[PDB]
Amino acid sequence: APRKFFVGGNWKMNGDKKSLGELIHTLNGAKLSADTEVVCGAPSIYLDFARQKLDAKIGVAAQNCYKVPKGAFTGEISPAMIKDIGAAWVILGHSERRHVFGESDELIGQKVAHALAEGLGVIACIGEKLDEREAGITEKVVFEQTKAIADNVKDWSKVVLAYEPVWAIGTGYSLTPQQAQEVHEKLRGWLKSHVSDAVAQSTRIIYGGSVTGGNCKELASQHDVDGFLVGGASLKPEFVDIINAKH
Amino acid sequence: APRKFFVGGNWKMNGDKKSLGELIHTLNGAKLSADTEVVCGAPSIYLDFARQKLDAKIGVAAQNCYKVPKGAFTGEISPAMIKDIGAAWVILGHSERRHVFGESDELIGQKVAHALAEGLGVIACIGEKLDEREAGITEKVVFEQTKAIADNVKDWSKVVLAYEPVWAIGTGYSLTPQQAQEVHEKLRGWLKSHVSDAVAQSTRIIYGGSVTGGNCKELASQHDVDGFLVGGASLKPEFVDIINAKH
Repeated sequence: APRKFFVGGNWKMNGDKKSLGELIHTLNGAKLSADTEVVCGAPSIYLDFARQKLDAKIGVAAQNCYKVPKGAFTGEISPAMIKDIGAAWVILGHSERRHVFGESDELIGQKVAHALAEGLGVIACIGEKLDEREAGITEKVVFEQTKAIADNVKDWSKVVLAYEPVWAIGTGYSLTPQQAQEVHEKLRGWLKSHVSDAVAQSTRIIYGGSVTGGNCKELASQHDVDGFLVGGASLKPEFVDIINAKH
Repeated sequence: APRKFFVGGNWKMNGDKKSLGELIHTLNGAKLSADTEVVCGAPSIYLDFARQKLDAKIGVAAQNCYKVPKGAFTGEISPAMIKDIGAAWVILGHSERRHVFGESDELIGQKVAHALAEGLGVIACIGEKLDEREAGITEKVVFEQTKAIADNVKDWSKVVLAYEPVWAIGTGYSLTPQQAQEVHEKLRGWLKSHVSDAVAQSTRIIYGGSVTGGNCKELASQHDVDGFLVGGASLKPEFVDIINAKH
């Protein structure tokens, strides 16, 4: 029953073979609680390298992929490829995809469906913009986004939901345990009414947005927060402390 | 003086380590004219592998990249990383990038400025849609696109221009020698007046769009056609014949 604590580190567009080699080496030797399910999202160009060097017990995620195994889509990679170099995860719908690169709710949905069908795990990301929180429609927005994802999920066994206030990524500012809980509580209440009780109880909803070693203990303490999507801090040694938020 | 024949093979979103390893092993063995400058665009996830396996004498290109070395751009790779695995080329502004992934003239122009500054070569792509060619405005559109590129090029020595009628990609239909020449002649003419005669006389303008082993001899024979950007045929054995289009 109990939802296994889940921490993904999203390196974004960072590192080279040597810098990432050192990051991975530290992580492999770090004292980590076995309690935590760790996944590292590597730049596409280093996915094969990352999977080779990381301990088999730490997962590897592509930071994005497309919705078909092959085709005339210059610049894109597919789940078939991600599988081919031994990774088992993809991050889809990240805020930067949606808002920097105009990836639509409808497209993220198609991508989720294909990724799951090909046997990847999906970290599906949702989140409201600052103007959206200003007008008071956070719930309305993340429900919308979650629905586009959920329409395309037959089986939640290999999905993790990452809630990430867009306005909290990379800025100095995270939500605070209570604010976070209010939205994670809502997303789970949504999976309750729109999917099933068993899915709401077993599906991990994780918070991202300026997570640090200094603020994670308190966030993880919240009942409906099952872990983190970690941006900046995933490049640093304190990623270890965030993996251990609960211990 | 004479502009060296350039043939790039854009594998698009295709292959795995085994299929791409076989394609590569054939190409390394094939009887190819030294005459020709060959570059293969591999999926980002296989760039390192591709460069390792391909003979040094054949170039490798990323099929896309972003416009800063590092940063919060989930899913992107930079010239820095492309360099870091030993590749020296990037394809920018591919039809699929502009019209499937919405990439603007201004962004492409930014990417070109950055890739060149970081010491990659660029295959910069331009091309008109079927509906734009119907309205008689092929000239206007490829000029528009080339200006966005040329505004951002201080040095043309490592740029190659690829003209690729969008509607001709992946369909059964290429332009025919005459229709292609009309455009290449015109694009050179634009470089002549907008940049210089020495840039116009030294810069390679290559054609893409359903180039096969069966039609390439005739296309390459045209005076202002300096090579090919090759899609589907690049996966096949007949890529060799296209590299050999002049002999």
